[PDB]
Amino acid sequence: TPPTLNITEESHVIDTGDSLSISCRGQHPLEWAWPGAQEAPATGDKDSERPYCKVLLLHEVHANDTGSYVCYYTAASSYVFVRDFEQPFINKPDTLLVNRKDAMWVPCLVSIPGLNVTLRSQSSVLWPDGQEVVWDDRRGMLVSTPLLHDALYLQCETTWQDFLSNPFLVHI
Amino acid sequence: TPPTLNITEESHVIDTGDSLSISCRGQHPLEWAWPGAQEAPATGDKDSERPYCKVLLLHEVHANDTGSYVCYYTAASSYVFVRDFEQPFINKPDTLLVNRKDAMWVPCLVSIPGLNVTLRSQSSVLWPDGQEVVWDDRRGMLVSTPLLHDALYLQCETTWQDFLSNPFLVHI
Amino acid sequence: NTEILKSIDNEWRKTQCMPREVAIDVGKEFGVATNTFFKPPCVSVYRCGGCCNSEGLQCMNTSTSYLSKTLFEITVPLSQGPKPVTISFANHTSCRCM
Amino acid sequence: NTEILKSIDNEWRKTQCMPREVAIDVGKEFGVATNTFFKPPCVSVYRCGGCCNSEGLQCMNTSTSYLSKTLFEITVPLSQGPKPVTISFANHTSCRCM
Ligand SMILES: *[C@@H]1O[C@H](CO)[C@@H](O[C@@H]2O[C@H](CO)[C@@H](O)[C@H](O)[C@H]2NC(C)=O)[C@H](O)[C@H]1NC(C)=O
Ligand SMILES: *[C@@H]1O[C@H](CO)[C@@H](O[C@@H]2O[C@H](CO)[C@@H](O)[C@H](O)[C@H]2NC(C)=O)[C@H](O)[C@H]1NC(C)=O
Ligand SMILES: *[C@@H]1O[C@H](CO)[C@@H](O)[C@H](O)[C@H]1NC(C)=O
Ligand SMILES: *[C@@H]1O[C@H](CO)[C@@H](O)[C@H](O)[C@H]1NC(C)=O
Ligand SMILES: *[C@@H]1O[C@H](CO)[C@@H](O)[C@H](O)[C@H]1NC(C)=O
Ligand SMILES: *[C@@H]1O[C@H](CO)[C@@H](O)[C@H](O)[C@H]1NC(C)=O
Ligand SMILES: *[C@@H]1O[C@H](CO)[C@@H](O)[C@H](O)[C@H]1NC(C)=O
Ligand SMILES: *[C@@H]1O[C@H](CO)[C@@H](O)[C@H](O)[C@H]1NC(C)=O
Ligand SMILES: *[C@@H]1O[C@H](CO)[C@@H](O)[C@H](O)[C@H]1NC(C)=O
Ligand SMILES: *[C@@H]1O[C@H](CO)[C@@H](O)[C@H](O)[C@H]1NC(C)=O
Repeated sequence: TPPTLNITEESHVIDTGDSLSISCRGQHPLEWAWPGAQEAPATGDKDSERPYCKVLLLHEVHANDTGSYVCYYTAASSYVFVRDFEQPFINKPDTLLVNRKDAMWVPCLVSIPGLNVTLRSQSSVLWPDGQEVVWDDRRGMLVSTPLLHDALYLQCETTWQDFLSNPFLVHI
Repeated sequence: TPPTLNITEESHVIDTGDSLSISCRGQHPLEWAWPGAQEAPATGDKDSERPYCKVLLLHEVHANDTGSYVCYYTAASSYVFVRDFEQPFINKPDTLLVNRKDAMWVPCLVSIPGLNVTLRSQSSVLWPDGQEVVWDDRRGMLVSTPLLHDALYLQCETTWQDFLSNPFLVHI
Repeated sequence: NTEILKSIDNEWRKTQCMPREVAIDVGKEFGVATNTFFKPPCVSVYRCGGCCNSEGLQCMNTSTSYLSKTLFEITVPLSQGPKPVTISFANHTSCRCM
Repeated sequence: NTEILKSIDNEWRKTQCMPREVAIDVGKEFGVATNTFFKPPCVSVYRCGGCCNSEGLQCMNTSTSYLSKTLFEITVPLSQGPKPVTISFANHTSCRCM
C-alpha cells in the first residue's frame, strides 16, 4: 500500500541553484505535494519496472523553495534542506499568536540542518538546552507559554555577517 | 471731650532698651491701652493743672514691646516704633489666611519706619511700587488676592546680615 | 525651623505642576474597537501633570506640540498581518492650574 | 522595516513598567478630615507605574522602601498654628505585572 521515492531518506542536504529531480514510484496513480509553484516541470512518467511512476523536477531552486516533500497516493514523506547564502532565514513575516496550553512554538525556519542559534528579543537572549526550551531544525524553537509571556516580540539570532528573522507576539 | 497725651505726635521714634514714659491727661478718669505686659509700672497720677492725669512708664523696652498706644476715656492714638538690632522683624509666626475680597494684607511688622524692603517666596520676589501692590510701614504690605493665589507661603525680605519673617498662605 | 521650611519648600518645588513623561495607552487614547491590539500598546509622551494647591483648580495644557510616531496594529481575525500606522500624539509644552 | 522595528522597540523600552516619581496628595493618601489643609499638599515619591502588554496584568510593587518626610498641617478653625508632623511615604523599589 505505501509508495516510495527515488531517494529513501528523511532528510536531504541540497545547495541552492542546484537542479533537483526525484522519482516517486509506487503502485497506484500518484501525485506530489511539493510546496507551491512554479518554474518546476510536473510530469508523471510511468516506468513499470512493478509500479506506476511519477517524477518531480526543478531547475531553479533557492531559499523560497526549501521544505517538506510528500508523495501520497501509508504516505511517503521526505524533507529537503536547500542551503542558501544570501537569505539563510525565512520569516513568517509578522505572523505570531498563542493559546495558553504550555506549548508555544516559534516559526523561524532554518536553511541549514546544524547551526548554533539562539532566540533573542527585548528581554535578553533565550538559550536552548533541551529541557524547558528546545531547538528543532525542522521548523524552529519550542518554549513554554507563561515564561515567554513577558516578551513582546521575538527574533531568531544566528552565528555567521548576521541574520535576524522577525515575527511578533500576542498572548491569549 | 477728647483726651490728649504728653507727646502730640502720631509716630514716635524710640530706640530699644530706652526708658519711655508719657502722660495722657484729659478730663475724665482715663486708662491706657498699651499692648500687653509687663515690667511696666501702671500708675494713675493726677495733676489738675484743668484735667485728671494718668502716666504710663516702662523701663525695659525691646522689640516685643513696639506697637500702638491709645489713651481712651474721641479717642487719642499714638504709634511708637522701638528700634531693635537683634530682632528687627516680628512674625505672626505661622498665622495667615484670606478671603476673596481683592484685599490680601500681609502681617509682617517692621521695627524701622523707613526701609527699602521686598516680599519674597517660592514664586520669585514681589516689588512694591504703590498701584497694584503697596508697602505700609504701619503693619506690612498690601497685595490683591487672585495674583498671590499662585504662591503658597510668604516671607518678608530686607536689606541690611539679613532677616526673614515667615508666615504662610491658605486661600478660600 | 529654618532647615525644615527649606526642605518643605523644596518638596513643594519638586511636586509642582508641570509636563511629565507618561505612558499613554494608544487604544484607550483613541478609543478603538475591543478587537485591536497595538504593538507596542503604549507610547511615552509628555503630558501636563502634578498637584495644585487648591481643589477647584486643575492642571491643564496651555500649549501643545505634536509628535509623529509609527507603530503596528493587529486586528482579529488574523486576516492580514500587522500594518504600519503613523499617529500624532500630544506633547504638552506648558501648563497652568485652571 | 529595520529602523522602524528599532524605534518601536525603543518606544516599548521607554514605556515599560517601572517606578516613577509622582506627586502624592497627602490628605488623599491617608484620607483625612475634609477640614484639613496640608502644606505642601503633595509630596514627590517614587511609585510603581507604567503599562503592561496584557490587560489582566497590573503593575504592582514587589518591594518598598520608606521615606521620612516632615511637613505642616493646618486645621480649622485656626485654634492653633501649623504643627510639624513627621510622615513615612512608600518609595517603591521594584515592580511586576501581576
Ligand atoms: C515635549 O515636551 C517636553 C516638556 O517636558 C519638551 O522638553 C523640554 O521641556 C522643557 C520644559 O522644562 C523646555 O524648556 C524645553 O525647551 C523642552 N526641550 C528641551 C529638551 O530642551 C520637549 O521639547 C517636547 N517635545 C516636542 C518638541 O514636542
Ligand atoms: C526610591 O525609589 C527609587 C526608584 O526609582 C530609587 O532610586 C534608584 O532606583 C534605581 C532603579 O532603576 C535603583 O537601581 C537604584 O538603586 C536607586 N537608587 C539610586 C539613585 O541609585 C531610590 O533609591 C528609592 N529611595 C529610597 C532609598 O527609598
Ligand atoms: C532518482 O533519484 C536519484 C537519487 O536516489 C537521483 O540521483 C536521480 O537523479 C533520480 N532520477 C531521475 C532524475 O528521475
Ligand atoms: C522567491 O519568491 C518570490 C516570489 O515573487 C520571487 O520574486 C523571488 O525572486 C524568489 N526568490 C528567489 C528565486 O531568489
Ligand atoms: C556549536 O556549539 C557547540 C557547543 O557545544 C560546539 O560543540 C560546536 O563545536 C559548535 N559548532 C561549531 C563552532 O563548529
Ligand atoms: C511727658 O512727655 C514728654 C514728651 O512730650 C516726655 O519728655 C516726659 O518725659 C514726660 N513726662 C513724664 C515722664 O511724665
Ligand atoms: C519678649 O517676650 C518673651 C516672652 O516670654 C520674653 O521671654 C523675651 O525675652 C522678650 N524679648 C526681649 C525682652 O528681648
Ligand atoms: C532706598 O531705595 C530708594 C529707591 O529710590 C532710594 O532712593 C533710597 O536712597 C534708598 N535708601 C537708602 C539706600 O538709603
Ligand atoms: C492644550 O492647549 C492647546 C492650546 O492651543 C490646544 O491646542 C491643545 O489641543 C490642548 N491639548 C489638548 C486638550 O489635547
Ligand atoms: C509592596 O510590596 C511589599 C512587599 O513586602 C509590601 O511590604 C508593601 O507594603 C507593598 N506596598 C504597598 C502595597 O503599599
